[PDB]
Amino acid sequence: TTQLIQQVSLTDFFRPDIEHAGSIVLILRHPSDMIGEANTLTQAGRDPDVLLEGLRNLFNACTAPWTVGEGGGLRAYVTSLSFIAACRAEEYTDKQAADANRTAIVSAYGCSRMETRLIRFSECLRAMVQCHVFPHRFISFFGSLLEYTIQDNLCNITAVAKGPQEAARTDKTSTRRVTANIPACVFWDVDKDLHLSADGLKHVFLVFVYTQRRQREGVRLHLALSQLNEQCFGRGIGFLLGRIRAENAAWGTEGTRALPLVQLSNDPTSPRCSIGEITGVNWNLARQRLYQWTGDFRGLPTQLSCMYAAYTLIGTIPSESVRYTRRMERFGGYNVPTIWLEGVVWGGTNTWNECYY
Amino acid sequence: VAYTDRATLNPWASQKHSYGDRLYNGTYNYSPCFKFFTPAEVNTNCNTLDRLLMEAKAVPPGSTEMTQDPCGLFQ
Amino acid sequence: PFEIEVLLPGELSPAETSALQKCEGKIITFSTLRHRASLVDIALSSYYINGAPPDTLSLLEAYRMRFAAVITRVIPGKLLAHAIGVGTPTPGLFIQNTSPVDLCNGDYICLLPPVFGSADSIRLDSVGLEIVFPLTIPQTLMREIIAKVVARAVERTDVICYNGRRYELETNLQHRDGSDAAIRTLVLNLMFSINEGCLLLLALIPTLLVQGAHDGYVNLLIQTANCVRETGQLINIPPMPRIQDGHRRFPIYETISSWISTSSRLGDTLGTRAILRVCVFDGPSTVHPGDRTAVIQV
Amino acid sequence: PFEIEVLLPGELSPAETSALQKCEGKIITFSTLRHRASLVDIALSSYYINGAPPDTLSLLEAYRMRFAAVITRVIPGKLLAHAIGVGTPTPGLFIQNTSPVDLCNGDYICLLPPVFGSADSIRLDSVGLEIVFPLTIPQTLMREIIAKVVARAVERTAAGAQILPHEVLRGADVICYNGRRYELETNLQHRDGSDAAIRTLVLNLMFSINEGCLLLLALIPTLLVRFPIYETISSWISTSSRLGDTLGTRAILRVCVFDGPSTVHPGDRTAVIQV
Amino acid sequence: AIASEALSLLSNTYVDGTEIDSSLRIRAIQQMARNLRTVLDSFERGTA
Repeated sequence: TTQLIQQVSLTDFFRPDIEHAGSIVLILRHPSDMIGEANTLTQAGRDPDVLLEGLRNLFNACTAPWTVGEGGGLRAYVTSLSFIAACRAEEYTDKQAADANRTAIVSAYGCSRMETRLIRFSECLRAMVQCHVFPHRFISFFGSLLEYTIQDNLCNITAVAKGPQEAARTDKTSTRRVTANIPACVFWDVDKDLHLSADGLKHVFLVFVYTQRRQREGVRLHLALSQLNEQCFGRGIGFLLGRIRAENAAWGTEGTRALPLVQLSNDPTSPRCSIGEITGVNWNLARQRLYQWTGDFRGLPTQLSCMYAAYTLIGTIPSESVRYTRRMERFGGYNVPTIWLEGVVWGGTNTWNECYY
Repeated sequence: VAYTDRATLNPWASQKHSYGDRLYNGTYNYSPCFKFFTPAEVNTNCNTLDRLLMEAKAVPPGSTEMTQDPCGLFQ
Repeated sequence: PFEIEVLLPGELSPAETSALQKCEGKIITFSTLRHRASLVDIALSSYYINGAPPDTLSLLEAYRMRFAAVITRVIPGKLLAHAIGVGTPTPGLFIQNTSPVDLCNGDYICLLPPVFGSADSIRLDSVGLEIVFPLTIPQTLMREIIAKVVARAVERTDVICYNGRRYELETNLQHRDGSDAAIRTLVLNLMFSINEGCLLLLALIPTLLVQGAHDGYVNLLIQTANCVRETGQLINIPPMPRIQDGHRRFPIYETISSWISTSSRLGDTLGTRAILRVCVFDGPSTVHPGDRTAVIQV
Repeated sequence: PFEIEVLLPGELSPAETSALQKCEGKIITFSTLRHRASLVDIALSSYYINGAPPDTLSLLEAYRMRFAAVITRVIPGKLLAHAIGVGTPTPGLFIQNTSPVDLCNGDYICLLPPVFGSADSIRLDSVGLEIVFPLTIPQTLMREIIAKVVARAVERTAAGAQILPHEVLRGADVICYNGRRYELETNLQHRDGSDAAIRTLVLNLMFSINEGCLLLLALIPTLLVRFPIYETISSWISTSSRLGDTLGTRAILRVCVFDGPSTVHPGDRTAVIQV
Repeated sequence: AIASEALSLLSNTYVDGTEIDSSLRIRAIQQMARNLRTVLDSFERGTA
């Protein structure tokens, strides 16, 4: 009834040893595509190679740094949700839960070359949202972790693709069943902000809030759980994010007379330009003036410079009146508040809807 | 081919770019006369006609273009 | 296979029960999905926005917000129905054609309120409510209708030919709290389709109509359009500026790329999205009004 | 499970029936679904419209209205296939890569007509028909492909329309994926498909955008510091909605690889899951 | 309701025979009986 996906990768961003069974795991595209997209989509005036500076130092502080460029299949493919949650923990509203998860992921990992890795990833995302290379097209989604095998610094993991959560058999734990586990920092249900009844079926989304200013950019990651419709979620999110939308509309771009067309077309006795001269023999004295309009529009907010969020459907919960449970348990050698979701069917294609308003 | 005494019957609808071919050719972008002035289809029509002829000589094939389509392979 | 149950009120008249049994493959809607439900949500009374029967444009928004379901076999006591929106496996799904227009194989189905003559619907006097069933047309019919109602909307603040037959639309627009929202979402898309790149495409109008002549394709396209065929002989369009960073940037890329996302979004936000695909096995190519066709979940 | 059989023709020459076996994990498309079918529906002959060969618009449109199916195996006198339609639980579904760009795990599959280069396909001269296979790439690349090829075509008309070309540029357009540069269309000459199939494509796309950011400039004159005026609005909305519906993005499959190599190169086959 | 692990323990069809399951199956069927004995009486109680 369910399907599985296997993949081997480097363990510098993901550790299937400490991560609990049932957590979310994401994958990354090849970093070589970032520069090919940045040098062509960077806003006019901005420096396009600050991303390259921010990116090179990331792998300089990562094992096997001489293995970038060929993509033979031995790169850091997958990553964990808690990793990004800890990298951007200074931006979530739940101060204590954020910093607790941060120190926990620092201690449980190598804890020697981990803090440097985190700050490199932090400004890496900061430079990612500096040239309109938004990190919602480079971060895909995998199902919850089910089984793993590791020998040293290289792991083979398998996760569910789509279907019921407790329809698999992990077959090495105490029980043969697992449930979805998430850090309490990313969880954010919108219906209890929008003040509507929470009964019935609810969808799951991931959002990527963007802040665009001068030398100050921010990117969070929220796992929203709402009963709102497939497309109506966009109109719902704008009501809560109305501030950042207006901030971006004014601080997004930092790098002329009208014409009365309908007026002079409603009235006659205007200079006409019949097709007889556009045939193409002397098409300069025919169009000598005909108007001037002195018109040009270069610097204006595009629909891409005012974007502030991008969501995507992941799964639903058919059981009405969900009863998600939040509690603190040990994660390595530290306790972190995790929320436990039961009976969630994965599915849905990876299509991102961008909320630019 | 049939009348070995003249090329065509009207020089306005049989040339490479005659008036009729320019009006309708199917290759220049319902009409019943489309199945005549269109090389892309008359080629395969006459080709399957030839295949029928060769099968008749060797004496299916197709069992069609005789029924449901007379004068289709005959032009 | 997820099915929802619809509670039939007791003491129902046999005439109403017979009329209800005739509604076998019609589409209904739900505000909140659940296994057990009542009949007050299917009634038109649940559509009320402020205190009254809803408007058309209000129904356009109620169709997006609410979940959808399809009716299946009805027993004298219960009314079973299956859901379509959420991802669920459902074998052998047939729907009943409710529009006056014919459908054929390979047609996407949309959802819109009845804009033709007074919609037929089951009436329940003893219960005191009246349920109305939505109308289903193909996609192309949906876009042409939507464009006309909004055009009439901005006019306040209609014939349609198809298969050689003309139809008249009666647009109900007595409300106002919904008509202004359609104008807001319309200009918002027009405003975001303006980049630094228009000036290039705007500077091609002279050569455009030259290609309109002596080529034989752009003629009616110039005819059906009005703004471009009037601007081409009335404005000068100052020649050209330069690019800020032109050594590594391509400026006509964003305007041709960003526009794609708007056009795809425009057809959905203005009205309803595609919900189903009709594909019948061992059946006729074209279905007539009142008949049932086996359809696929989109 | 539903499966379609494509009746192989008789008297097939050995070189022709052999090359049909070379394309095993290739997808075909069926107008109507049936257990038995001929070959004309698979050939391009059934695909052209108004007599003339189909264009990209007709290609993109027909890909939506027409249904898809995948070939599984070939028999010297029999050819079967499996459908991606209603609910068929096709087991062990594998497909072959027809695009020059590699694929990886967790990538979604969507279809496109061949735009980059000449369409490689089988041609049966003995019977007189040929079978063209659609190109498949991930979703995250599709929107960028269409935007670039139209931008390449409009920049060509601009150079030809303008008395003086504005040649000064950045070099050559290159798409990158998995650290591999494709580098499409080196030369300026060899206008193979410049205006051959995408001719009418750039026409509809440039006019809607022209009508788009002109209608706003002609309705509110305050943005920058006899006449219907409504029929133009209804026409623009109807067109922009239809054009957006045609140029849509809908995933059809998902590459799910188990105990196999993650990255696949053009020509390799891989197992996929029905989305 | 029935637990998925119990369903998997019951649908084995004699592919076992160790000692860490002779008690698991017994407790599963005991839970089954204890649940059914109340689901049955639910109707007798709901009549009134």
